[PDB]
This record gives sequence, C-alpha cells and structure tokens, in this order.
Amino acid sequence: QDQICIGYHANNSTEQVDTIMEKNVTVTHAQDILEKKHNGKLCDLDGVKPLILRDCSVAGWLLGNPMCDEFINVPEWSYIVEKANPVNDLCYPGDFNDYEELKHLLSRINHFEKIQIIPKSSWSSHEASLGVSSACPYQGKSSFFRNVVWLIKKDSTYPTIKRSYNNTNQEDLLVLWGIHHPNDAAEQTKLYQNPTTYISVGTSTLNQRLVPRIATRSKVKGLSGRMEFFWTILKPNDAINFESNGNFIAPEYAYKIVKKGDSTIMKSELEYGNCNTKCQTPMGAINSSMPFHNIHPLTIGECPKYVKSNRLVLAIGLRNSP
Amino acid sequence: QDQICIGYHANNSTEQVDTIMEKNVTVTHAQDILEKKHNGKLCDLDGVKPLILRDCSVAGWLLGNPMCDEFINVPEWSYIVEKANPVNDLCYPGDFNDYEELKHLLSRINHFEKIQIIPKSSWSSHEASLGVSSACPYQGKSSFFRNVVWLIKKDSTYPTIKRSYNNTNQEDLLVLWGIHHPNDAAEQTKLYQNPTTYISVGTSTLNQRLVPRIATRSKVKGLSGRMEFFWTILKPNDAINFESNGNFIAPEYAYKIVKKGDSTIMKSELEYGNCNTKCQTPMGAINSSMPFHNIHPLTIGECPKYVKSNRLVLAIGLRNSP
Amino acid sequence: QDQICIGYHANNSTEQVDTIMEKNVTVTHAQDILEKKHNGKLCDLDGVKPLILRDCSVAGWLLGNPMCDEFINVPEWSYIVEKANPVNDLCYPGDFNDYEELKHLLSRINHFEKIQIIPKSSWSSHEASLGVSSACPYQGKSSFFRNVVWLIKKDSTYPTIKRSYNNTNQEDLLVLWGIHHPNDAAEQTKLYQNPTTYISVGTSTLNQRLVPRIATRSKVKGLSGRMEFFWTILKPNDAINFESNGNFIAPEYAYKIVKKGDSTIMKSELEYGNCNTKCQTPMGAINSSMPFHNIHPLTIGECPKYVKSNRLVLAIGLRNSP
Amino acid sequence: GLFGAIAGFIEGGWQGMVDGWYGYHHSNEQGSGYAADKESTQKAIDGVTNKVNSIIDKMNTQFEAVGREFNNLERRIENLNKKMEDGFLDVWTYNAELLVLMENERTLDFHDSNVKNLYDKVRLQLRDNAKELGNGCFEFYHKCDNECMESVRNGTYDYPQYSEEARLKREEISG
Amino acid sequence: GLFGAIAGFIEGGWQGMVDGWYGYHHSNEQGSGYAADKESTQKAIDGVTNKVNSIIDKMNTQFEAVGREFNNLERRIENLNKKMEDGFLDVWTYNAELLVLMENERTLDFHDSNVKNLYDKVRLQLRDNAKELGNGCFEFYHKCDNECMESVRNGTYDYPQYSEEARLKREEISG
Amino acid sequence: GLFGAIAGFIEGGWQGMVDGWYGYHHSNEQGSGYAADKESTQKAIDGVTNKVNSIIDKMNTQFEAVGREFNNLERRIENLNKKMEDGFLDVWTYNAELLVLMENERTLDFHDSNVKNLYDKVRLQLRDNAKELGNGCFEFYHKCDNECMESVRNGTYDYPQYSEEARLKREEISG
Ligand SMILES: *[C@@H]1O[C@H](CO)[C@@H](O[C@@H]2O[C@H](CO)[C@@H](O)[C@H](O)[C@H]2NC(C)=O)[C@H](O)[C@H]1NC(C)=O
Ligand SMILES: *[C@@H]1O[C@H](CO)[C@@H](O[C@@H]2O[C@H](CO)[C@@H](O)[C@H](O)[C@H]2NC(C)=O)[C@H](O)[C@H]1NC(C)=O
Ligand SMILES: *[C@@H]1O[C@H](CO)[C@@H](O[C@@H]2O[C@H](CO)[C@@H](O)[C@H](O)[C@H]2NC(C)=O)[C@H](O)[C@H]1NC(C)=O
Ligand SMILES: CC(=O)N[C@H]1[C@H]([C@H](O)[C@H](O)CO)O[C@@](O)(C(=O)O)C[C@@H]1O
Ligand SMILES: CC(=O)N[C@H]1[C@H]([C@H](O)[C@H](O)CO)O[C@@](O)(C(=O)O)C[C@@H]1O
Ligand SMILES: *[C@@H]1O[C@H](CO)[C@@H](O)[C@H](O)[C@H]1NC(C)=O
Ligand SMILES: *[C@@H]1O[C@H](CO)[C@@H](O)[C@H](O)[C@H]1NC(C)=O
Ligand SMILES: *[C@@H]1O[C@H](CO)[C@@H](O)[C@H](O)[C@H]1NC(C)=O
Repeated sequence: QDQICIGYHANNSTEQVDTIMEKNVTVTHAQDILEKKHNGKLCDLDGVKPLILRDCSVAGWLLGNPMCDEFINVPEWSYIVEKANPVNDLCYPGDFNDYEELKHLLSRINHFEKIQIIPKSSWSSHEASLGVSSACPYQGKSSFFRNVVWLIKKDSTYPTIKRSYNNTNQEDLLVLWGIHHPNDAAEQTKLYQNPTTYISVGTSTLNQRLVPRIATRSKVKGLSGRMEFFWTILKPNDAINFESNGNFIAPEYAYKIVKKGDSTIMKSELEYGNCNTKCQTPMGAINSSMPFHNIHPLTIGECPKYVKSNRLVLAIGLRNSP
Repeated sequence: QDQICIGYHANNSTEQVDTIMEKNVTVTHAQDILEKKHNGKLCDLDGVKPLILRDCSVAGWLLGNPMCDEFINVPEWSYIVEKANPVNDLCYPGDFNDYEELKHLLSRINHFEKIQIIPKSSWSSHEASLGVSSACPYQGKSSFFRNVVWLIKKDSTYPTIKRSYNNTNQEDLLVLWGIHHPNDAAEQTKLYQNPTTYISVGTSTLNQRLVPRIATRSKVKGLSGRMEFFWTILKPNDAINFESNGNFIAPEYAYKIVKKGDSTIMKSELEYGNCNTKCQTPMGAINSSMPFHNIHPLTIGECPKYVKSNRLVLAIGLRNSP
Repeated sequence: QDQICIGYHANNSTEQVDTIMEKNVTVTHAQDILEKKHNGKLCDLDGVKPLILRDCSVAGWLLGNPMCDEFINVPEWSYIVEKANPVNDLCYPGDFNDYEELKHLLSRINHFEKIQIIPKSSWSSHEASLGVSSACPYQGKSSFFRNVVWLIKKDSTYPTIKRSYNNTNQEDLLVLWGIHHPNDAAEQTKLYQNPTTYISVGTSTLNQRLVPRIATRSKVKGLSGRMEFFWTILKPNDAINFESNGNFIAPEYAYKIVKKGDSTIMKSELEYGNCNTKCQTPMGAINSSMPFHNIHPLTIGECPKYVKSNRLVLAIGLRNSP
Repeated sequence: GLFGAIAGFIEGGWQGMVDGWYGYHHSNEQGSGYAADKESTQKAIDGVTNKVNSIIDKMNTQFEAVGREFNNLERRIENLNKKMEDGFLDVWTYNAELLVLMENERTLDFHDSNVKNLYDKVRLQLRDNAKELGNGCFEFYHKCDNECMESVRNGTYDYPQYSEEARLKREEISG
Repeated sequence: GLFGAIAGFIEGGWQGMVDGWYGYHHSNEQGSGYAADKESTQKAIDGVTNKVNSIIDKMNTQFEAVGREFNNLERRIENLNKKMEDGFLDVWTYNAELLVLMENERTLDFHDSNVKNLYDKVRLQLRDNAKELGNGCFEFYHKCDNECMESVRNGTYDYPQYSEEARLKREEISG
Repeated sequence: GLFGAIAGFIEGGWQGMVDGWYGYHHSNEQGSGYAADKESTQKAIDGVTNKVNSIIDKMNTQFEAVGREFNNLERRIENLNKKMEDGFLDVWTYNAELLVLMENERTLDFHDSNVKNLYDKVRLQLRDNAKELGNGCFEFYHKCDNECMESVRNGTYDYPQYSEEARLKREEISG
C-alpha cells in the first residue's frame, strides 16, 4: 500500500547549543552572536588617523624632549596611542601640572599647529643659551626641551622680565611654561642672582604666581633639581603676561588648537596598519556587526558590548540526533 | 443541517505590533509603554517650588550682583534653574573658589534666610562706600555687590582689621568673602596703603591666609583687576575671625541654611508654570505612569527610564488580519 | 467498566509563586533565589582578617593618638572597619592631607610593619620632650601623637634641622609628618624662635615646602592652634630629606607597606566573629550561593547582586489546587 | 502559529463577534449568530492586563538628579558620567525593546492557545454527535435548537439525550 | 494553561500519586491504583533543575568594594556614585523580578505540556477502543487487565487485539 | 518537546531530505523519495532570521572612549569607574547568556510546533481516505500517483475524487 510521511531535516552537524532546560543539544544550524575576532592592528577611526607616540609621553612630545622623535606636522587625530611606560617623558625630571586633563583635552583634536611665539633670540637681558643639561642631549651634546627656554643670569644679574604675547591667531592656542626648583641657595644665587624669586602669569582667565621651592632631594637621572610645567589655552585676541625675576622656563613654541570632540589615550604596543574602523581595541581593530564581544575592555569607538563569555551560540536549525 | 463553529474576535484596528519573529503585525488592541508627553513648563517638585534665577548665575545671586534680582526671597526650594549662559555672574571679573560644590550644596534647600552679620556702619577706621566700580553698574552709576563690602583705605591709612562673628542663630550659615588682586603696586597703594598685605580667616575648621597676587593681566570689562571669592559654613556656636591689612572684600550679609536633601542645577530657558510634578525635565514636566520615556536625559525627580526608541507597543488584543 | 486515567502530583504545600499573568498561584514546590541571611558578624575575607579600629579613625591609628588603644600590630588585612564617627581622630585639632586617598591605599594591605626611622634621642639641639598637650592626654597626663615628634626650641634657639632617611628596607614605606599653626607671632617666637619659618621635604618624587599659617581661630578642645599632617610613600633606595626652621612635627616611626590589592573602608559597629566569608556586609557576612541578596548595599567581596525585593521565588513543582 | 489554531485550521476571525475575544458561531433551524465565551475571555483579559501591570509595576523608580556639574578641568569625570549615562541608556533600551518583542509573541500565542482549548472543550463534549469539519466548525448529527447550543456553551450538554437520534441520523447519511 | 491540561480538562492533581509528577490511575477487576510515569517525570526534573541552576550559575560575580570614600567637598562625585549604584539596583531588580515571573509561567506551562503529551500518547493508543470522558480518564469498551494497562504505559498497546470486542460493547451501549 | 512531535511521535529526522527543514516522504509505484514543504520551511526561516536580526539590531551602540586617565592620587574615582565597568560587564554577560538560553529553547519548541502543524495539515487534508500509523506516516487506502501526492503537498488534495475507492478498501481491510 502507498504512503505519505511527515518528518524533518537531519545532517552531519556536531554543532551543539545550550537551552534553559537542556545542555549540549546537537542542532542542524547555529550562529555565534559573540564576536571574538580582531585584525591585530591600530587603525584610523572613521578615516581619521590616530596620534601615535613611540617612546614619548604626551609631556615629552608637547615639550620638545630631545630624546624623543623629531616633531611631525600632524594637524588632526582621532585618538592618542601611548605605550604602557614610554621611555622618554621628561628628560629633565619634574612634574606636569593638570597633566591628565591636558592629555584628555588632547586625546582628540580637529586642528593642531606648532607655532613660534617668543623667539629664543629676543631675551637680550638674560642668558638663553646655557640652559642645557646632559640629561637632555640633542645631537650628542647637552641640551634641553626644544619648545621651551631655560633662562640663566647674564654676566652677573637677572633683571626683572616683563613679557607678553597676544594671540593674534584665529584659533585657541596651548601655551606651556615652567619653573626650575633648585637644590640650594648657592645654586639659586649661581643661576639667577636674585635669592627670593617669583614667576607671575596673567591672562583674561589666569592669575598665577609661582614660587620655586628650594629643597634637598634625591638624584633622578643624576639631578636633584626639578622642572615643573604649566599650561593654558589662550583665547583668540587675548594676551598672556609673564613677569619673573628668576627660575623662569619661558615659552618659545605653542600650539594652535581646535577641539570639536573627545576620546581618550589608548595604551598599546601595536603599530599602525593602514586601516579604518568604528571600534578600536589595544589588541587590534574590530569590524563590528555582532552585539557582543569578549576581546578587551579598553575600547574607543562604536563597539559591541564587552561581555565575559567564550561563546554565545543561537540555534537557527533544529534538533539533530542521528 | 446544524452547525457549531469556534472562532475569535476581529475589528477595524490598524495598530501594528512587532514580535521577535515577525514584523508589522496588525493587531486587535495595543498599549504604548513609552511615555512621550511633557507640559512644556517648569513645575514644583512635590509641592516645593524651584529656585528660578532668571538671568543670574548662582554667584551673581548669592553675592549681590546689582544687575541681578532685587533678591529673590525663596525660603525653600527643590532645585535651581539657571540659563545656559546667564548674563549676570560676577560683575567685577574674577573667580569663585569651590564654586561647583557650592552650587551643588545650594541645589536643594529646606530653609534659607539672608541675615545681616556685619553692618557697613561698623567700618569706622576704613572707607566702606568707595569700593565701587563701573564694571558693576546699577542704574548707570558705578556700584558693587550688595551683600559684600569693598573696603578701601580711609584718608591714607589701612589699619589692621580684626573682626569676629559668632553664629548665635540655631542654623548653619553660609559666609562669603573675597580678595582683590590688583595689577600694580600703584593701584595697590592707591586702594590700600600697605604694599605687602594679607587676609586671614579662622574658624574651628577653617585656617586660611590669602595673599593678593599683583600681576599684569588682560582687561575684562575694561579691567585688569580681579575678585576672588571664598565661602564656608559656620556651625552654630562657632565663630569666624577675619584679620586684614588690605585687599579685604568683607561680609555684610550671610545666609541661614538648613539642608535635608540634594538635587542638582537644571539648565533651562523656560519659566515657572505654577505646577507640581514628580519628574521635571528641562523641556517640561512628566505626569508619569509609563516605565519608559524619550523626552530628555537631564531629569530631576522620580522619572521613567530614559530610552532611545520612538515607540514601545505591547500587544493586548489579537491578530487582526484584513 | 474499566478505566485508565492521566493525572499529576499534588500535596499539602502552601508555597505560592507569582507569574507574569497570574498572582498567588499555590504550587507543589519552589525555590527562593533571593538571599536574606547574614551571620551578624565581621569576618575574614578569604581567610584574611580585617583591620578593626574600634574607637580610632585611620589617622588616630597611624599617628599614635595616645587615647587610641595600643594593640598588637596587624601585618596583614583585607579591609578596614571604622565606626561611623570614631571618638579618637586627631587629639590635637587640625587636618590630614590627601586623607581619603591614604585610607583607600590602606584599605587592603599585604604587609604592614611599624619601623623606627629617626630616634627621639637624636634631637640633641631641640626639645623633643616638651612637645606635649592636654588635648592629647595619655595616662591622665598631657602628651602627644606617639609616632611623631613635636620639636620645640631648646633654651632660646631653634637651629636649622637637616635630616635624611634612606629606605634601606626592601619595601615601600609610608612616612608621616606635620606643621604647627600657632595662634599669634608671640607663640611662634615662644615655641620656636625664628619668626619666619618653613619645612622642606624632598624625595625622588616629592618637592614640598610648607609655611605655617597664622590665623585667629575658634578653640577646639580648648586650643586655637592647628596641626596639619602630610604623608608619602618612600621607594626602596630612595631617601627623604627634611629641612626645617621651626614648626616641624618630625617623624619617629614610619611604616613598611606591601600592597597587592584594593578594597575600601567599611563603617560598622559590629564585632569580629572568628569567621570567614567571601562577601562581607556592615550588618554581617553572607554565605553567597544565590545570585541576589537584599541585606545591604555597602558590601565587600564576591557578593550576590544587591536588589530591592522581599522575595524572588521560582516555581519548580506544579500547580497545587485543593 | 504555535498552537496551529488562529492562523491554522481556523481560516480567519469574526468581525461579527463583538461581545468578546473568543466565541461561537451557530447556524440552526432558528437562525444564525455569534456569542462570545465569557469565562475564557475574562481569563485572557485578566492575564494580559496582569502582564502589562507586571511590566509597569515591577519597575523600581527612585529620586535621581541629573546633572552637569563639572568644570572644564574635570572633563575626565565628565566622561566617566557620560559612559555611565550612556551605558544605562543602552541597557534599558535593549531590555525594553526585547521585552516587548518576546512578550508580544507570547501574547499572540496565548490567544492561539485559548482558542485551541475552546475548540477542544467542545470536541470533548460532543464527540461522535458531530463531524469535525476541520474548519473549527462542527457538523451536527442531530437537531440542535438554541437551548441545545447554550448547553454546549454552558458546558452542560447531555450527550446521551441525542446519542440514539444521532445514531439513526448518522448511518442514514453513511451511504 | 497553555495546553489546557493541568488546570483544564483535568480538574486537580492526585494526592494519591507519590512516586512521581506525572502518571496514571487504573481500575480493573484486579482493583485500583496509581503508577507514575518514571521517564517523563525525570525529564521534567532534569529540565527544571537545569533551568534554576542555569539562572544561578550564569551570574558573573567579581570582587567589588563599596564604598563611601568621598568628603563633604566631593559631594558631586558622591552623587555620581549614587546615580550609578541606584541605576544598577534598578536594573537588577527589574530584570530579576520579570525573569522570575516569565520563567515561572514557562515552568507551569512546561508541566501542562508534559501532562498533555502523556494524555495524547494514551489517546492515540486507545482510539475508539475506549471513550474519552473529558476528565482525563478513558473508559475501556473492553476488559483491560493489569498486563494490558501495563501495555498502555509501555506504548505497545495492541489496538487490533481488542478492536472487535470494543466495537461490540460500543454498538451495544450505542442503544 | 512541548508539542511532542519532533523527538516524540516522529522518532527521528531524515538525512535524506536536503532542500528544507520539514517535509514529506512518499512511496508509490513510480518510486519513493523526499520533498520539502515550501511554505512552512520559508516561514520558519523568515521567523528565525527575523529573531536573530531582532536580537542584533535592537542593540544601541554609541561612541565611547575608555579609558585609564586617573593618577595615583585619584584612585577612589578609579575605583568608582571600576565598579561601573564591572557592573555593566556583569549585566551584559548575564543578559546575553540568559537571552541565548531562553531564545534557543523557544526556537526548538518553534520547530516542534511547525512539524506538528504540518502533520495536522496533511491529517486534515486526507481524513479517512488514509490510516494514521502513529509513526508520522499515512497509509493510503487508495492509489496515489505523483500528481496526487504533489497535491497532498500542495494543500490541493481532492478528497471526493478518492472517497469511494478508499471507502471500498477500508470496508475491505479496516475490519
Ligand atoms: C590683542 O591684540 C589684538 C590685535 O592687536 C587686539 O585686538 C584689537 O583690540 C583693540 C583694542 O586694543 C581694538 O580696538 C581692535 O578693534 C582689535 N583688533 C582686531 C581687528 O581684533 C586685542 O585687543 C589684544 N588683546 C589684548 C588682551 O591686549
Ligand atoms: C559663641 O558665643 C557663645 C555665647 O557667648 C559661646 O558659647 C558659650 O561659651 C561659654 C564659655 O565656653 C559657655 O559658658 C556658654 O554656656 C556657651 N553657650 C553656648 C550656647 O554654647 C561660644 O563659645 C562662642 N563661640 C566661640 C567660637 O567661642
Ligand atoms: C640610599 O643608600 C643606598 C645604599 O648605599 C644608595 O644606593 C647605592 O648607591 C651607590 C652609589 O653611590 C651604589 O654603589 C650602590 O650599589 C647603591 N646600592 C643600591 C642597592 O642601590 C642610594 O643611592 C641611597 N639613596 C639616596 C637617594 O641617597
Ligand atoms: C643652566 C645650568 O647651570 N646648566 C648646568 C647644570 C645645572 O647647573 C645643574 O646640573 C642643574 O641641576 O649642570 C650641568 O653640569 C649639566 O647638567 O650639564 C652643566 C650645565 O651647564
Ligand atoms: C610644646 C608646647 O609648648 N606645649 C604647650 C602648649 C602650647 O603652648 C600650645 O598647645 C601651642 O599652641 O600649651 C599647653 O598649655 C597645652 O596645650 O597643654 C601647655 C603645653 O606644654
Ligand atoms: C558539552 O559540550 C562541550 C563541548 O564539547 C563539552 O566540553 C562538554 O564536556 C559537554 N558536556 C557533556 C556532559 O557532554
Ligand atoms: C512596517 O510598517 C511601517 C509603517 O509603520 C513601514 O513604513 C515599514 O516599511 C514596515 N517595515 C518593514 C519593512 O517591515
Ligand atoms: C498574595 O499572597 C500574599 C501573602 O498572603 C498577600 O499579601 C497578597 O494579598 C496576595 N495577592 C493577592 C492578589 O491575593
């Protein structure tokens, strides 16, 4: 006699799947919802290249740390890549004021341009040529940060500096300067003449007075003295006013800045790979369609949700028990 | 012949509904779970009016910015509404110390009472009425903050001021004061005899000594001078001690404060609407029954969960297939 | 006639369960997913005891507040328990710099060992035994913090102190010191001699210069003077260099520290209970197998997810209709 | 769908019925008409209304104030708050959307199940007193006046009262 | 519920049955009694236990310390922390509550389905050799000794073996 | 599972069928073979693909940057951020895992439901022109050529065209 039968598909699939009530259910077809794949590279973020600092910290890069790679015209970036512990930070040991907020500010920049603001050759009443250290060599000879000037007494006096720069540019600019904190009154007298000394800086926003701090300290890179750095954003058509009787680390170069967005500083040993994404990870970029991933927490961009699992498999086919 | 048939309801409904496996499913009845409605008004939060400073910053309001409100007496409020950029902040240019924390403190207040703590008529050894400026105009005439006093030398002396106030009230009070930072020694001398000057403020908790910073600065409202403000909370039965040989911006009025809760500062261009809610939004209030809303992230009160969707429709009826 | 019947289990169970569509459905068996039970005790975290300060704050304990119980040093702890308002904090009134960050640092410690770094018997040119106060009473007699030394002029001079300690240990050590703020210049001269005074502290990282601040203040424990404390972490093979003109509260004892993890400070009135857990609460420890709990928000350890419900009951059996 | 009823053996729903969600359509000697099965309809209404009330009421809402209180040298903390806000928004959006999808499916399937249970209720009452047309409809082997049909609805239908009538009435048709 | 069995055509469960969750009650000349269907009961137990254990074990728990470490001049940051904590409390509360509700409904319906499939297995075995009383019980048109019912449970019931006798008693009872 | 079909009255699936998920196996004079039910296979596929795409598309993803920007005197804020990150990971992990479990179960139950509804489609098409073997197979009481079986699959099977022949062979063998 003749017959018709209803039944269902079956195959060679070893693909398993879990269920609220059942485990290891072999199935016809399945799809992993968890993304686990990256390209192992650092890439542009949406067609905007990142700022890749090699052995330089942000400080060392902004200031002209001579042991750091020579400066590159890079007008635009989406995020900054630093290594975990850059070898070249401050050649002359010291500190950077409000450094993290500056790094955050600089994490993503729409326009950036190094600009000469006060020529080293215009400090006629002071020594602008001896402010040099073996800890900061340039071309084998002792030197110093390249965008900033360490002023010394000329002949045997340190006349009171009064100097100002007006931002005649059409963009905000980041201005950097510093104090030297010497070890003793002898060193103080030797470098400047003046024993009790100050540096005051004024802006439509800033009203600062820095006084160096003489103190006996441990040697760091053979030096016990310290350099302390400061910064501001000078508005267009605004001016900055420096006055100092000593210990002044004066500006020479500053930076035109345009900010339209924020990102962060990414810590990565990877290197650029001529690439574009919407999700960058320290281990590589992600071409992101999946709703979840398990690559790395510290991401920048439009990424899947980071999750702690090794597999998220959705059953699409049906039970397959051969 | 006889017949019985089992079937189900159907109608004229056009309401669609989505399903995990099917889209655009026409249905008998449905209920939106997403709230989208506001009243376009600023309202009380649980029967407590908000503090609505119209064109004044919190600073301009606390200190007596003459262009600000004839003192908006509000003994009690649930939140503070400021505009995005209030025209009236500090008439005399400068800064407010720990300002944001102060605004947060003042965001929600159970009792607030302005009280005279040091009468202007008690400055017998100093001129207490010339501390007036064109940057702080009232009615075309030069003036100053109304709750704070700009003390200037009388004749040609500024004797050392020693003053103390004991909080005999049963409530904490907010005390405000300031320093003037002049541009030059000439201005310093003209305003105050003494060239080297200080202001010490003492409390059972506070131990402050401020020194003016004379420095060349850019002009703000035509001025290069600066006003820097400071504040504390004086506990009952505690006293506050001011000592100064110059540059003192003294208290006259202070504020009784009782705090029982916290909120935040809301930025809105709107105006009061004689109204009550449990959920306020910068765009308007929410009469909240739904569990989700898409009005605005920056809300105050007991609000639905903010969500980025245009509709959350629950099927209650059944398929209505035409 | 003969009969076969299909049916299901039933019993006397009174356990109810709620359902998305039905409430108070009596059921055969059920399992509560919400944890509600604690042991009412303070316990170890992974077999590591907490540091339980009974009536001393972390400050009072670190500095040697004589009113604090002198107990057996605890080289290791997983978290710290303080009371909400400990009776013994700073015996001599004042402040502690970066105090919350220090408490956070000390919240979980792998090794802690008190160490003498500058013997009291080595201050031969100053009085190291008159630095004593009624606000810091020991055995009914006036005293001072025990790990720190209040140096006063001897006869009628205060020679400039220059002192250094080189960490010859293999561990970082926490070093503490302080400044004294007198009420007036008369007291300044009376205690020290020199009128204008400083304290400089130097490290491979620290560059500090403190100046006392004269201010008229309210009396706290009968005193208007103030003590201000400071700390650092001294790396192995680094040295700390103190120089002082007066007003120096010098170190005597410092602390070897090893940190490998972080926790926090817990506020609890409870007591140790010779007990271990992986989840501690201020109200007691939790034996955590359930995924949710409703005991207390402020937990330390591997805890269930805190939730605001009285009941999370899962149906395992079936409907039980009487 | 899941129970094979609504978009299955019952090809279509009834505009005619108004009294409820699920019901009966009869045609006998007295005429035709619709009548909604009240009990099961009420059960469905209570269940769905309870579902919605569960989606709404289990929501815990407490006072929160937000919130832009940081200055331009606190933008790291500002970003921390941004990540917090956006994170919570993503959580709530995804959960709400998916909740709506899953529960919409469950609701439709609930109606399906209800209808099937009704058809099977009737099935169990009549048995061989009627032919299952497979249409969701029953072709009666006997006379069923209105009062006969309400007992199908009442659930009080006596099968023996017609068992013989149907017998004769059946093999006469069994040509 | 969804499958119309447990609180549907079967009004009530059996205190008498103890050996399992789903089972049978027979009564013949040898007497009456219960016997629980071992297999489906164990399947159900493993499934519900796996459900609960999955709801518990999928929880990721890591070490956290909380946490009131901010002073009275850092109250904005404390507020950020508060918004975070309360946010998580809200998420976890809503999700836990609704999860318990939904999975409870699913569990009850799971029981319903199991019982119903049992009933249908028997139904398809007996066919017209017995009458569906609509209570969940079957009335045999023939004699069924212990071994025979023992074959009803086995799924090996011989329908042809009794078809003639059953037919006899059916058309005999049929007036 | 829930509807008792796939791993129930149909013990096993067909390696032979390749063109779809659910289908038919015929055997007549022209020979035997497999043929998949177009409609139900496509509907099941559309529903499942829609499920996966719903689980994927409802995710809100916005730009975020993270993020270790605090110094060694900002470790309380660092801890706060840690509690936030860990909280979100815990939420997304728990929800993703449970979503996958629950929705996988529903998917399998969906296949079960589909197959059962197919069996009922054929069953309702032929009725008493064929015998239900209870194996998921139908034994034709008549001649069914390829056009006839393709008309069973089509949902176009003509029952009157065979009612009498089947009637004859039924009253020949069904007793
Ligand atoms: C910085 O320099 C610019 C350009 O010299 C100044 O801008 C001018 O300001 C003067 C008043 O000093 C106005 O009368 C002009 O109209 C401005 N010129 C233009 C075209 O912008 C600016 O004032 C200076 N800023 C400071 C702080 O000195
Ligand atoms: C503020 O004023 C009050 C009143 O003079 C002071 O409180 C009194 O102090 C004296 C001496 O200590 C006691 O005899 C009174 O009993 C106190 N009264 C109260 C209500 O406290 C208080 O000491 C003053 N504030 C300061 C900083 O000393
Ligand atoms: C602290 O004392 C140690 C012990 O001498 C110093 O470390 C030594 O420095 C000398 C050179 O002056 C080396 O030859 C030794 O090998 C060093 N020992 C070690 C283990 O480093 C150290 O320089 C002192 N620290 C300071 C800042 O004074
Ligand atoms: C401006 C100046 O004086 N530079 C000199 C410094 C400093 O005196 C101290 O080293 C600072 O700490 O010392 C040198 O030996 C050096 O480091 O190369 C020589 C150098 O010319
Ligand atoms: C080192 C020292 O001089 N201690 C003395 C102090 C100080 O004068 C003040 O405390 C400083 O402000 O005053 C005492 O009355 C006290 O507090 O018991 C006596 C004590 O011997
Ligand atoms: C379930 O499947 C996974 C994948 O192969 C395997 O690791 C695990 O041991 C399996 N469990 C059992 C009991 O089969
Ligand atoms: C669903 O319906 C909307 C109208 O509300 C229509 O615009 C849209 O194309 C439909 N979506 C799809 C393609 O399923
Ligand atoms: C459910 O039971 C609890 C405890 O007996 C009771 O508080 C509540 O009123 C009940 N709910 C309903 C709807 O009866």
